[PDB]
Amino acid sequence: GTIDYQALKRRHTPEAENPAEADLPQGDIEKQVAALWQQLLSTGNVTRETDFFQQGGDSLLATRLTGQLHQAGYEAQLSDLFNHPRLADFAATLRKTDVPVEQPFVHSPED
Repeated sequence: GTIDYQALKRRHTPEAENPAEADLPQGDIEKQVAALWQQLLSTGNVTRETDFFQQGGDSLLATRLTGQLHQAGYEAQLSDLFNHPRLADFAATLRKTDVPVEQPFVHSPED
């Protein structure tokens, strides 16, 4: 009773008309970058148009954060975070790094 709002969950934002809703990160890379930013920045949910440094990010914090991305197999630098503050824009500039490869899946060296 008392007008049950349980059914009334219809927000529906047509477009990103204000950085809040319709800002949900779309893609595996956007979610990889989002998840790791939500740990180091210690946020509820960083969105696609969230800027790292404004969201409680620092150059020092960035030095730590790039680390998780290295382990994810993406080359992350301080220069890339200052050049690409936006989440989706930084997720766009990430290249697949060749990891150290502890288990050579297919790599025969010379005896």
